[PDB]
Formats: sequence, structure tokens, C-alpha cells
Amino acid sequence: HYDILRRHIRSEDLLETPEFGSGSRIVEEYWIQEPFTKAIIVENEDEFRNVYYALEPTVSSEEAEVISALYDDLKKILVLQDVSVDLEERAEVLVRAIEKTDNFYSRMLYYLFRDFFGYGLIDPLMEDTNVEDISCDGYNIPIFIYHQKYGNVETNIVLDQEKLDRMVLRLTQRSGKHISIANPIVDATLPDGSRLQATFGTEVTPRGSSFTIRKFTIEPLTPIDLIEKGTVPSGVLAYLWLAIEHKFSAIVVGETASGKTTTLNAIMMFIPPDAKVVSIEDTREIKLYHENWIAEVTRTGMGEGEIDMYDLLRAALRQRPDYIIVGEVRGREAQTLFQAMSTGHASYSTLHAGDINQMVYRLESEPLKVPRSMLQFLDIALVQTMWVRGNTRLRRTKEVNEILGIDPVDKNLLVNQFVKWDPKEDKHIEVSMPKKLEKMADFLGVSVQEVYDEMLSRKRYLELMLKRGIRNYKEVTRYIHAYYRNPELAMTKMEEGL
Amino acid sequence: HYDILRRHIRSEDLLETPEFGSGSRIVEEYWIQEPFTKAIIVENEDEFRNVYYALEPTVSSEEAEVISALYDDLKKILVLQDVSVDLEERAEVLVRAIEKLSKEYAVSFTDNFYSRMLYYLFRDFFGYGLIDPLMEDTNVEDISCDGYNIPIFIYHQKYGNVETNIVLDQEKLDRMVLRLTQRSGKHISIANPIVDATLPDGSRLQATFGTEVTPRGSSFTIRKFTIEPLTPIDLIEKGTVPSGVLAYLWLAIEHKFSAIVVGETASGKTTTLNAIMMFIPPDAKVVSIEDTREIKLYHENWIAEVTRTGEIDMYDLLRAALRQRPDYIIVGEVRGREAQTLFQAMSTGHASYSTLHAGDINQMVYRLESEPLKVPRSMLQFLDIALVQTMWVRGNTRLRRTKEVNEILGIDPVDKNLLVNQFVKWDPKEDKHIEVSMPKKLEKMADFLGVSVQEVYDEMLSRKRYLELMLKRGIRNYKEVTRYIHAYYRNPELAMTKMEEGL
Amino acid sequence: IEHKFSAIVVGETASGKTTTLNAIMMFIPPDAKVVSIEDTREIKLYHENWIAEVTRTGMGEGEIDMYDLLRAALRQRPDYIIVGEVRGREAQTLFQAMSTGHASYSTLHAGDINQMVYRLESEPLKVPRSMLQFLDIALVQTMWVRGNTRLRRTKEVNEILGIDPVDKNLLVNQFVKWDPKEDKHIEVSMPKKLEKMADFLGVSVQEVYDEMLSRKRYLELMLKRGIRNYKEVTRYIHAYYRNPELAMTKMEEGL
Ligand SMILES: Nc1ncnc2c1ncn2[C@@H]1O[C@H](COP(=O)(O)OP(=O)(O)NP(=O)(O)O)[C@@H](O)[C@H]1O
Ligand SMILES: Nc1ncnc2c1ncn2[C@@H]1O[C@H](COP(=O)(O)OP(=O)(O)NP(=O)(O)O)[C@@H](O)[C@H]1O
Ligand SMILES: Nc1ncnc2c1ncn2[C@@H]1O[C@H](COP(=O)(O)OP(=O)(O)NP(=O)(O)O)[C@@H](O)[C@H]1O
Ligand SMILES: [Mg+2]
Repeated sequence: HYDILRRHIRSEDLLETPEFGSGSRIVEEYWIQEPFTKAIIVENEDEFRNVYYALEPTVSSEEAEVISALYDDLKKILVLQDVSVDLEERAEVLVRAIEKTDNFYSRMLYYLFRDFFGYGLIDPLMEDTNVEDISCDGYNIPIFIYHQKYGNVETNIVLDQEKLDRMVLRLTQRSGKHISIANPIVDATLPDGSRLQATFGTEVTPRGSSFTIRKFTIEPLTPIDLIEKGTVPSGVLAYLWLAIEHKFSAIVVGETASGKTTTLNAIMMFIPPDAKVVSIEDTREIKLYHENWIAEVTRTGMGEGEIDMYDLLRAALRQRPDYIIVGEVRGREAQTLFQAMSTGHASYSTLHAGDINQMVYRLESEPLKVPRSMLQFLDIALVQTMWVRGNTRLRRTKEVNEILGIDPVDKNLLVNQFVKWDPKEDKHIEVSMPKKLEKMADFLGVSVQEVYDEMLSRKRYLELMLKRGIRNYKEVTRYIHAYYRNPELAMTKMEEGL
Repeated sequence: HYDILRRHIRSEDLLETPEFGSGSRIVEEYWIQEPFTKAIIVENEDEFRNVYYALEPTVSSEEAEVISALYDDLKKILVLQDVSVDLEERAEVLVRAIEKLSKEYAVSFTDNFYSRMLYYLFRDFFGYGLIDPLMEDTNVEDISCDGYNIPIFIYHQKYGNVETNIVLDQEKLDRMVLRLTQRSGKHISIANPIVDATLPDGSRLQATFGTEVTPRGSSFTIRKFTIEPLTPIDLIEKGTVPSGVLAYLWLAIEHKFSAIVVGETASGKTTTLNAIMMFIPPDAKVVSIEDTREIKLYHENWIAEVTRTGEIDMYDLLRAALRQRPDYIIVGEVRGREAQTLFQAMSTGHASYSTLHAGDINQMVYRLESEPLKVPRSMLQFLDIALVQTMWVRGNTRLRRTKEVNEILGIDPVDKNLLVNQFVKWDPKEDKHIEVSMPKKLEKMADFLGVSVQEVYDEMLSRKRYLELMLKRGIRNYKEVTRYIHAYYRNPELAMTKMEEGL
Repeated sequence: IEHKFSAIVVGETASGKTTTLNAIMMFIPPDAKVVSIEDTREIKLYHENWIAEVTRTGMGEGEIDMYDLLRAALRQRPDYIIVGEVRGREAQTLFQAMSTGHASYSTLHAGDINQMVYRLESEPLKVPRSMLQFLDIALVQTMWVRGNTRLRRTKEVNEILGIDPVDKNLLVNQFVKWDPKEDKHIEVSMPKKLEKMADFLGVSVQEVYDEMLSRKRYLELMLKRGIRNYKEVTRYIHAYYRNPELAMTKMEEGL
């Protein structure tokens, strides 16, 4: 959208500078869509809070209706709104059509685009990858957002009745729905691939029409990342890399906000480049730099057929995939998962609990109701934690539990604890042997020492990526995919900064 | 409504002075809505009791007949009797229409009889008719009309149960019920004679039609809805909840502990929830789902969702809202299916709060676990606090009191019993709340912060002091209270100083 | 009854249950709002602020049972609730009403507190064991015959003290017992409930005990003066409620 534009423009010194009266300090400033929009994070000494200010090329009140006029005509051009047309061409017409200062030109095309190809009033928010949530509550209420770093902050964008009503139609339409007083609520998904709740009128929202947008922008923490944060030691990560390659199933358990999903997504970047993976989640959260992958998302059924995790797994496990990822088990679908395990599908997921005992309880009891005897097919179960002191915010893998199996005439769940985390020294201690490594020698058909050797090898590879500052997930997945293809060549490039 | 009327009034002094024979002595008088209505608590000393007298602008057998005459014509107009229309403009469609009928029939009334007839037309058109005065008087909390020819009884905020002078006969009462019923979107009739609805303003209605299931005639009962939200200060001042418990709750909702306030129907459950819901941190994202708009908050980043009875239910809205990233979710009252969903929101990290109809905590568990709600036992663990409201009655006094505060620790490993801790219990005897123990939830907070339990506790006392300072300074209204609380959030010490320093 | 202690009248068929209930229901405070739910009218009350609700058979319309009627009555948050006789599900709602402070009264077909407990706990009634604690008093009515000697007597006045943790459960203190050999009512324990009244009222026991003896005198006087009718009786009782002083004097001065 902006590359096609930003060239058709003439000037480059568009948009002036911000002017905030006293008590309105400027915390930070950064670009969004240079050189059009820029965002400024202002403070406000009185109310210890920061505020998000959305900057766009300032215009004249004469240029107002002027630009709103050039638009009143370009609107009656069906060949513009048509999405069937590639944006590259569509733009051209708008330009040519506009032919019928060398600075006012550019600082104008911006809008003409922001309203035909952009998202309008909220484009600055849709484009900024720091804003992961947009909340337009009601008529004449300043929009709020969730900043990647600032969190909840008020915004300089407000929409009066009509301005918002049309906004809600714009979003609703681009998402492919027809919100009306007859169907005032829409829970669809925008083209950019984002979750949009929307309400028209005031029948359900006395505070007027409204909308919310949860942007899938994430930037998933990486295995290397976990090593840096001291969350999981490099050696444990290698053990998992192997485990994951061999299809040992794992569940990440932990108190709410302790790290479960992050860790999962992190270690899910260890999946073999060619393996077919299918994921089922209630809402997108998992980012993977993997191709042969199908992502399935649950359906609310607000106004259609409700398709839950159970429905989605049952028909996915049917495509007989290699790896199966279930966002988090919160019910019935849990049975199907363990069934998938008993069958050899490398299955992974999350579970809200504090220790293996709670894990077992939740899994066995309704709603999950996973049969006691099925637990044997789970291989590893990690336990994540949050640890705090000063502003000391720590997320750690409290423990790496190896589920050995079931016992006949028992207590049942046989667990061998490999790694334990001591908080007193913030250290991970080996408190038993990694038995699973033995099951690998059996799979692979080699000796333990041999496997142990590869672990130490894979371990080195990770510590190197760390030293070389290879943090991003896209780049990390590339170097791991690398190692899978040819560990020899992979290792050498790593040691030779390439 | 009346400010509009007070405009066109065209005069004042429309009320005379009642004639209560001996064996009757005025105890107190007061405008309900001057210069039209006025309440006069009269003491029939022979029967040693009082008797609420709704006083309205006087009219003669001839006058009322004339009034009723205009009503018949004006009745033709639909606009003025249409709810979707702005009271203000249809209030003129009325005066501008009475102008017509007047000048046309070539007649000019008295400046007074106008500022009297006008009152009645607005009343029977826009207001609540015969019971409007009761529906207005801020002191009446309940209105109870037992049947044909039986005097309406009300509950006066100061005299409690009292006999009223307003009496509806069959013809009048049946209309009254149909009107109230219709006015609530619901329908009533001999086919289906019982109705449980809520009036446009929130007041809860319980009507009955004919003598079908209710001999003695049709009947109704209204439980008015206070327009101004009681605040945690109001609650400390009313002896309904200790400032300590309140401070405890402040921290709890700040730290996103999910809680449900339990109680009998009309025990003041919603009122408490709305009060403590003022402790929500300022920038957080609040989403509220209700069947009846009731909760009033001074919180900008909040979307108020409302049920559609036709069709959109709480369940739909709840699961919808849950696909976003709201910080706080308020339900108002879980009555069915969604109760499951609401307990999951808890499970997945959402600060969730709601009202529930039950008397004990035992009954809470039972009502939760069984149909229609059907919440699995393993899920209750995710509820943090459970308050219990009670409306204690002794003589001509009613006391809404937080009868008990419970903490849900967890689920016992044996028999999977709910681990609960009742740290505060009310005592009807001395009307004193008692701390049977210290909150165990304080440790969960300490960890979530990395501070010692001792450190959290002192923070509590601080907020507690802040609350009592606000009280002592007479800061009661919700907008201003919310304002001062949001402050303590932004900066505590600066907030404390300014409090004890008069600013 | 004034203090809202809930009571159930139990007894064999035709022993007097309903009569006794209706009788003692004439002790309800003149201004209190009372709602009654019955399968068929039987209760007569000389009370104004009262709503009488009657069940619907549904012969050709919508069937509305006692459950439906109570559930929406207890909703009007009344002072006193009267249920003709509990014969099922609606019994749960009643005891719920009790646990909540609604002075609730009703009848139950049974011969002794043991049968009462069984019937109430078991289906169709199925009232949860733990809820029984909210019932205050339970009277037991009887029929006694010899020659043409037709007698209806309150066999016993049982005070339900409460529940026991780790128990047998229903704690009952028997206040009065009826000896048929001499046709006399014997006190076989103290009226504990009078103590709960001192606590409610905020006075001493002796004080309450005094009022009892007072109210007792008032009744024996109405008797001596032949004030039998319910309309007239309810008037003199309503009287005493308004002003016991003035009430007592008129009584002693045949007016
Ligand atoms: N190891 C870590 N180091 C630093 N921050 C982390 C770490 N793990 C998670 N976080 C952050 O902590 C927050 C917690 O979310 P996350 O831990 O992903 O979900 P969760 O609590 O496990 N729940 P779920 O997503 O339902 O499984 C996110 O904002 C993460 O970015
Ligand atoms: N603490 C209080 N002090 C005085 N009046 C109160 C108090 N709390 C509530 N009320 C009033 O009591 C009535 C009860 O209202 P509310 O709390 O909304 O209902 P509820 O107990 O939730 N019952 P329901 O509406 O049946 O679910 C209202 O008229 C309130 O204004
Ligand atoms: N104390 C009494 N003295 C004389 N006759 C009585 C007395 N109590 C009841 N009766 C009469 O005995 C008959 C029994 O009816 P009643 O005792 O009212 O009902 P019940 O058997 O208790 N059943 P129910 O009405 O379903 O509770 C009636 O005709 C009454 O008039
Ligand atoms: Mg409520």
C-alpha cells in the first residue's frame, strides 16, 4: 500500500512537528510509515500515564473540504473500491483520475489512499506494529490501545456518531460481513488476518456503535531468547530439540501468565522443515516460520455453525499429520489429543496448572475427562513459573518432567524429574538422568552415548547462535532448519560467522 | 420528565392543604416534585401507625371530567405515546396539540388549571399514572399493590412498611398491570398471568393478571432502582461493608482476583458489585454484559454490552468478548449456560465478576454446579472471592449488609472439596463485622508482587485509611469518588498527601 | 410468629394441620405483607396487605404449580409466606425462603418429626438435609377418640435447634408434650426459642417471658369475654400489636 504510494508523491518533507504544551513531555518518538505518519509517546506528569499520539501530515481547513471534495467525486468510481483488482493497478486510476503545490500533492495522496486502500481514520493504528490491540468503545470516546511496551494508553483518535458508524461498516465489510440493526454484532476476521468484534447502532451497545481489533502482530520469543532470559538452559533446550524431532509429546503447564504458550511456540520452532503440522487454537497466538503447516481456528458460532476444538482436532487427526499443536486444552478435545498420542502423532499443548499433581487432576476430571490409563502416552511435561523480587521479573522452567508411564496396581503416573530450578541461586539442577534419551537410542537404533553426543552437539549450535546474536524467529528457524538438513555444513557456517 | 413540565407549567401553587380529621396528625411533609406532588406522612394515632399520603394537584368532579376529555383526543396522537421518541419533543407535540384543541373549541383555561391539567396529561402519558408519585418519591423503595380495592403499600426509607392512600379498582388495576407489563416489553394475559420483568429504568416488576392464579384481583409489585450508584464510601458509611474489607477488595480487584457476590433476590447484590467495581484501574479495558442496563461507571475505556430478548444472549456476547483481550469482564448475574464460560474466562486469566442468586455459599456451590448453569467442580477453583449480601429486617428498618466474605483457596485432593476461607462474618447482634481470620489471599498478592505479606498488608491499611479520609471529607458520589481512586492509582503518596491536605 | 420464626404443622390426615395453621396465622402483624400459595383456597385471613395465589390445573391452559408460584412470590420479597401444604418440589424453595429470613409457614402430612424429616428429605420434596436448620418450630397435631369423645390436640410443640456437624443432625428440643391420660399439656423442656427472641429484640429473657405471660392473659380474657369469631379476633390482636397498653385496658373494661 505504501510502497505503491510514496513515489507517486512529489515532496518528502511532509507532516510538520508536534507541539505539546507544558505538563505534556515527549517520552519517545518513532516512525510508522515514513514520511507520512509518525507516532509520539507523550507523558503527563500530573496523571502518571503516557499517551499515544497519532501524527499524520497536517492540512489546512481549506484543504479540508478541498480534499474531501476531490474525494466526493473519486468515490463514484466503482473501479476503485473493487478489491478484485490488484492494489498496484487500482492506485494508478486514482492518480490519473486526480489529474482531471508539489507538496500538497503528496500530503494529499496520503488521504486519498488511506480512504481507498487504507483503513481510514485508524490506519496509523493498523500500520504501527507496536499497537497490538485497538479499542473504540463508543461515540466521541478516545480510542485506546495496547502498546507492545506501553500497554493501555489513551489515543488522539476519536469518532463521533456518524464517523464511527461508517468506520464500523468499513471494517465489517472488509472482514466480509454485513452488520446492521438486524445483525448488530459481528465477530469476523479482517483481511490482514486480525480479530474484529463489532457492534452497530446502540441496541447492544448503549454507548453507541463500537469495535475492537486484536492484531496478530506477535514476534514470538525464540529458543535462543529463552536462553538469554535464563528461562531454560541451552542443554535442556537441546534435549527438547531431539525429543521434538523424535515426536515425544509434551504439555507445558504453569500458573496463568507464567509462560506456557511462549515456551510452546518457542520450542515448536524445532519441528523438522518438511513435517506436516496442524494446529488447533481458540484464537491465533502461535507463530511458526514453517511451510507445510495448517492452522485451524475455532469458530464462536455467533451467527453460524459453532465449530469447537473437539470438532477441529477430530478432523485434523484425520489428515494423519506429523505434529499436532493444541493451543491449550480446556475440555473434551483433550481426549482426542491423547488419542493422537497413543497413535504416534507428535502432540503438544498447554494446560493451566501449578504442578504435575494439578495437571493430572485437571486432565482426569471433567470437562477434560482424560482416562487415567491414557496419560502414559504423554512423554514430557514442562512446568513454567514467574519469579519476582525487586523489579526482578523472571519466567523460568521450574521443571522438566519425564513421564515414564503407568503402573499396574499403583499410584499410576510414573514421573522421572530430569531438571529442577533452584530459585535461591537461579540455577537449573539435574536431579535425575534424562531417561527419554534412552528411548531415543532405541528408536534411532544407536547407543546412548551416541545420542548424548548429538545433544551436546545441538547444544553447542544453540549457544553459538546466541553468541552471534541470532535472536529473531524467522532467522532462528532458518538456522535450525539448516542443522536438520546437514548438521556438518550447518555447524561450519555457524563457526565461520556465515 | 418534570423539568420539561416545569417549563410549560404556566404557573405554580397548584396544591391545596389536606383535611385530616382528628385521630390524624401530620408527622412530616415534603415535596416529591414541586410544585405538583408532595408526600404527607400522617399519623392515625388511634391505630398508632403512619399512612403515606400521595398529594397531587387538586381537581373537581367537573375539572377532572374536562381533563379526561382532552386525554381522549390527545390519545389519538401516537407520537406522544411512543417510547422511541425523545420525551422532550413529544412533550411539545403535547403542548402544541393542546394549543390546537383549545383555541379551536374557542376556550381559554386558567393559568392554574393549565399548570394542573398539564401535570395530569404528562403523568398519564409519559409518567407512571396513579402511582407516579410513589414511583417518584426517592424515599419509597418498594410499591406493593395486592389486589382490587386494596390500598397500595410501600416501603418508606424512613417509616418502612406503610399503608398508602392510592387505591386502584379492578378496571383501574387491570389497565395498570397491562400498562406496566407492556411498558416492559413483556405481555400478560389470562393465558399467561404471571410476569417477571424489568421496567425501562431498571426497576423490577412482578405482575399478575385477573383472578386466574390470583383471586382478589390482579396485582403487581415494583422494586424501584436507584439512579445514583452507591460508592464504596456510601457502603462504609452505611455499615454495610467495613473499610478494611473494602481496602482488601480494592487490592484484590487490582490484582485481578475474580469474585462473585451472592445473595437473595433484591438483597443488594448489584449495588455492591457496582460499588467495588469502582476499584478497576483507570486504563484497563472493561467489558460488561447484562440483560438489563444497571451498572454505572466513570471508566472511559469500557464497552457496555446488553442482551437482546427476542436474539442475542449473554452466552453469545460473553464468548464473543472473550475472543478479544479485555482486562475485566462483568456479567451482572449468571443465570445459565454462560456461567460455564464465565468460569473459563477466570481460568484463562480474565478478571471476572458477577452476581449470583443464592443464600449460603453452600447454596452457591449447589446452584453453580447444577443445570442450567452446570459449572464443573474442577472449575470453581478459579473463583477467588465470594461475598454474601443479606437484607436484615428489624422493625421499621432494613439493613443491607455484606453478611460474609469468603476466599476460595482451592480444591481438596480428597473428595475434591472446595477449600474455602471465611475471613469476615457479619454479626446481626451488635451489627459488627468480625474478622474470624486474616485474608489468605494476601499471600497470593505478595508473591504476584515479590514483596512480603507484611508489605501487602500495610498497603491495605493505607488504602483503608485513604477510604476513611474520603469518607470523613464527605466524598460520596461515584464520579468524584472514582476520580480520587484513580488518583491513588496514578500515584499513591501524592494522592495520600493531597487527601490529608485538603486538595 | 411476630419474630418470624418459621413453623410447619405436621399430623395424620384430618388431624387439624390446616385449621391450626390458619388459626395461628391470625397472629401476623397488621401491616406485614403476606403472600400465600395453595393448591386450593382453604386459608381465610382478616388481613389486608395480603396476596393469595392459587395453583392452576392447566386443564386447557398453562399449568402453574406451587413451585412456579412460590419462586415468583419469594421474588416479591414478602414478610410472611404461607404454603398450604408441601407436597413436592416447591418445598425446596420454601426452606430457601427460610434460610433467607422470610417468615415461612406450611403443612406436611406426617405422624412425628421422624416421618416429617423423611418426607421432607426424600423425593418428591427432596429438601437437602442441611437446609432443615432454618425451620424453627414444628407442631404435631392429633386426633383422639374414646366415646363420641372427638378430640384434636397439639400433641407436641417441637423447637428445632439446628444441625449437628458429624451427627444424627436435626437437633430438636421438645417444649410441650400432650398427655392423653389426663388430657393435659406438659412442659418437658424450656422454650429455648424465647432466648433467641431476647437476642433479636435486644432485651432479657425474663423480659420476653413477661410479655408472653402478658399476651397469654390477653388471650384468656378474649376467651372469657366470648370473642370467638376470626374477624373480631383478628381485630383485637391487631389491636394489641398497635398498642398493648391501651389494648389491655379496653379488654379489662369490656370494650
Ligand atoms: N521466558 C519469557 N521471558 C520473558 N517474557 C516472557 C517469557 N514467556 C512469556 N513471556 C511474556 O509473558 C506474557 C505471558 O504470556 P504467555 O506466557 O505467552 O501465556 P500463558 O500465561 O502461558 N497462557 P496461554 O497463552 O493461554 O498458554 C507475554 O506477554 C509474554 O511475552
Ligand atoms: N447497601 C445498601 N444500602 C441501602 N440500599 C441499598 C444497598 N444496596 C442496595 N440497596 C438498594 O436495594 C435495592 C436492591 O438493589 P440491587 O442490589 O440492584 O438488587 P439485587 O440484590 O442484585 N437483586 P436482583 O435485582 O433481584 O438480582 C435497590 O433499590 C438499591 O438501591
Ligand atoms: N382443633 C380443632 N377442633 C375441632 N375441630 C377441628 C380442629 N382442627 C380441625 N378441625 C376440623 O377437622 C376437620 C379437619 O380438617 P383440617 O384439620 O383443617 O385439615 P388437615 O387434616 O390438617 N389437612 P390439610 O387441610 O391438607 O392440612 C375440619 O372439618 C375442621 O373443621
Ligand atoms: Mg441485581
